[PDB]
Amino acid sequence: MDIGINSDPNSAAPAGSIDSLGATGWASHGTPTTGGQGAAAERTYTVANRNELIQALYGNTAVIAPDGSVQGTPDKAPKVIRIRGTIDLNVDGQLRPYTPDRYVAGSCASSVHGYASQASLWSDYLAAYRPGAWGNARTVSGKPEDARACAAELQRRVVTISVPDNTSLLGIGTDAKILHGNLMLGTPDAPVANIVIRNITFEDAFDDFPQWDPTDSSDGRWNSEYDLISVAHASHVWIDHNTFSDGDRHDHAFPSVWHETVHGTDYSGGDFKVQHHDGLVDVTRHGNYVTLSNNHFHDHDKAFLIGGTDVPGADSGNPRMLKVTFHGNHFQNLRQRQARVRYGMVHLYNNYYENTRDASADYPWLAGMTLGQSGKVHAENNVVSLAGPDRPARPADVANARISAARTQDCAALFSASECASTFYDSGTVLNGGPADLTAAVRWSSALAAAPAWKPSDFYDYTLEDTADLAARITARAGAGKLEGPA
Amino acid sequence: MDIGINSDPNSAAPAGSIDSLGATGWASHGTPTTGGQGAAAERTYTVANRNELIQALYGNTAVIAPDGSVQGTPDKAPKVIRIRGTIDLNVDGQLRPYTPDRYVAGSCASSVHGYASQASLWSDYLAAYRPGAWGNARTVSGKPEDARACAAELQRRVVTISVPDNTSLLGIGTDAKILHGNLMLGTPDAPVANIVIRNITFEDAFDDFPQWDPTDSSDGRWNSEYDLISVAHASHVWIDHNTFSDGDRHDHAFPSVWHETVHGTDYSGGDFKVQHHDGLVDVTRHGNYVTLSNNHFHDHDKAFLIGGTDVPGADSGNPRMLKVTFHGNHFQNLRQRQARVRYGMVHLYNNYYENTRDASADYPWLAGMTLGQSGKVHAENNVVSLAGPDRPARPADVANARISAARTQDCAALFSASECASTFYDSGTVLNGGPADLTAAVRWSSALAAAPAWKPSDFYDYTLEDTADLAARITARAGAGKLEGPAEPRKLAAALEH
Ligand SMILES: [Ca+2]
Ligand SMILES: [Ca+2]
Repeated sequence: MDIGINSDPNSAAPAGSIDSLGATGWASHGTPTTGGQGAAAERTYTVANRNELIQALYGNTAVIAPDGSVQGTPDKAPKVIRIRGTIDLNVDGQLRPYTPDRYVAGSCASSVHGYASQASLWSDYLAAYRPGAWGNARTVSGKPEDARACAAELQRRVVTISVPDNTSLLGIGTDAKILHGNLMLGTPDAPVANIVIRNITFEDAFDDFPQWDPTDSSDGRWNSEYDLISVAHASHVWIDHNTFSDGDRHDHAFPSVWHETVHGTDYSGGDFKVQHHDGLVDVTRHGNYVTLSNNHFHDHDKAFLIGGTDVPGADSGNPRMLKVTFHGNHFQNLRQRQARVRYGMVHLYNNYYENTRDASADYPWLAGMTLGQSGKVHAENNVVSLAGPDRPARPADVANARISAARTQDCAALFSASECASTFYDSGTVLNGGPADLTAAVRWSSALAAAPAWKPSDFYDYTLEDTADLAARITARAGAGKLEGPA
Repeated sequence: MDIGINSDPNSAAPAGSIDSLGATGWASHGTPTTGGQGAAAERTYTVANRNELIQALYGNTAVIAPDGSVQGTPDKAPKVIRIRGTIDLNVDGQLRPYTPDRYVAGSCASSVHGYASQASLWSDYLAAYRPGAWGNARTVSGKPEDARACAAELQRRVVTISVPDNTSLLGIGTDAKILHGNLMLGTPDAPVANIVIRNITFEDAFDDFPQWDPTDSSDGRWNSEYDLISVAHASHVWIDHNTFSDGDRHDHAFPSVWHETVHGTDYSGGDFKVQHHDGLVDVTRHGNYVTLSNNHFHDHDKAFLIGGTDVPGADSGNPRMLKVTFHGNHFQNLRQRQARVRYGMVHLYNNYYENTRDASADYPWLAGMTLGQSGKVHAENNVVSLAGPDRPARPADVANARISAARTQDCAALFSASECASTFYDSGTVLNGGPADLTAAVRWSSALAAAPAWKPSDFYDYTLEDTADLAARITARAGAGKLEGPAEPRKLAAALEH
């Protein structure tokens, strides 16, 4: 070989060079994840905008309408799709970006409901639905809600991108980004399998038309519809060396818009913020065999919903689904659901959590790992740096439980006693430089938590790194822009 | 004490122990700046929220109303105020975070003008004042503007904090923060002297009620009112080892809300972004003898306005004021005004500027140092790393001039010809690894720039570091979280129990 005298000895891999091999954890269990490895030349694409991305996913069969909406045949053949630069998913069929005003003008919000701007719609929506005008007994209805729903439906059809079988999305270099939308891994009618996503910065899956639900959590909540990645109908998915965050638009910049105080509730409080985000990566329903490795997740509220309902059932509360492995990740400035686990067997090892509890911070820590209904969590050699005022961090800050005895009983009728157990194990947890017994914290949180009856080593091999210098190692190697150097 | 700038980070002072000595540059000239050094024990405080901070500044004489507004007597006696953790300034008298809807509901925006929401006010404001409706021939007026002004006035009275004479604000440890407001060094009714501010991370002085001025720059601009620190009525001020930024609300998140073309102008352009920030540290009017040393300034548009008007005058365009020294700072991801200098004798030495011209960046570089009206700029051994995908950076990207001869002649009648000159000197400037002659660029920018007739070494002693390793040195050593080690964890009463 030949090393040039002016070559850089410390350069990362060439831009555009990574492949799709290397999956670990549950994604590798039983049958391997390979994504689009081996793709024909004609299914090896470099894409730089939403239209090109869609044509790659659809094998050039897509008709992309003027609104950006898609008709075509998703391509199930192996494909390698390299992401060049920034792809804004919130653009129309001519690549012109949407704005909230455009979603109003281009949808039935204007053509049926008469709105001349998003600012007008928003003002009317707040006047109609604020707690002191609408109350909390029923969901919202009427003209401003119908108009919002028109605009939201158009946005859904634009920012949601369906990913088919045997697909690799591989960012190029240090500046591959996918903004403002939601990769959807499978649908009820068309589940998918075998997907690899690497080296991309995902940012700000912003719902421009969040709905107020007066009945949510008794007092009401704003809810949004878009994750960065939704895994509801996909199996064997490897998400590796990506970065995910709320980007330019952090939640505290969109505070409560209510100012009344009624029934003892100060509606200007932060619980009533206008939440424009949903999950980073949510694994629900028949999502299964997913590994999230070596990612940088930061600056976001509700990070990972694993299982979306306490209600046991074959479709949405199934203890045979939702097998997820998290390792080598940096969980930074996340408030909660890191991860929140119902029904699935979830392994978290060698991750680095970093945040503060301070209430004035950008995304104050609320909860770490949550053992939810019939979740089965196994945690090894995770390190947590959790700052905060008043007192030292404690294990109960980092793990808790949310379990219903009634739902466990319902579960046992549909699935077995072992399948319905809610269990938690940890070893090697470090909190602010000292040992932390997360299992004791979980037991304190709920006496319903039971003895673990699975372990991940029975399902896949792995390596546990020591915790001593793990935070530094993860900070240096995790996320997008590490596997390759700049283009 | 004295923590050398190139000392071992492991030898940093114990948390909560740094003092107020070390001022250099113009802040060291005349009666040296000491802040609250030597303060009585009864004027030594540790504060953790807006109410505590105000009581310390006011010597426990403040009455803080439910809305957060303040009455009382700022305390001129020497005081040392240590910042424990994060202080959010955008909160009411109960420490409840404000929202724009609260400001509308709790001000004359609602009680006089009848606005039931921020959404309604904003919708009316855009409808009334967009260029296609209002034009550009006059400033805004009428109901939505008066309602905005009501809400903005209440926010001003909450987020602006008066700092009196002989005050030190000293962050504890590596995580002292002050968010969402504006330290005001002196007020017109009560100017002050002798203030030291160290070891604090300042973020995001955000104005929830920016004003559209149709006449600004002829086509119009959105303008906001809050700096992180304003120095209009203070002399002898040392701002050292702090970090300043727009926090996590970068300007990029708030683009133009206009979508029309009027008189040939595409009003969706970036010129017309809804700017919620103003300066990082602005020194205007009678601000004088200020040194900013060893700070990290990052992620912000208009960084330092030194002198707010071209018009000469004893009040606001006074060439006997505005003496400012900047040294050892990291100026990272700042767009412009780094620094923009009118009227004052301003020395910038051994700073590291770091940015890109890439137009897709959050704060793409527009301008570096500006010789403004009657400014007297002296720049030595500054390093600039200025990237960009389009073309190499040039000296002309790093220094420019904004001078009017008519104003120069007006000035001489109030002051003198020498005091009214606009002058620029540089030596040792490095741009992207090679020397850059900024003075030559300034001369091409304006033929009205004149020969320098002052030098800072006449007024204080200083040693210039070489530029060779300066970028690395400054990156490693500047800002908050360097002077002190981290705070020890707070004790639990449980630890006493065996
Ligand atoms: Ca979701
Ligand atoms: Ca200012």
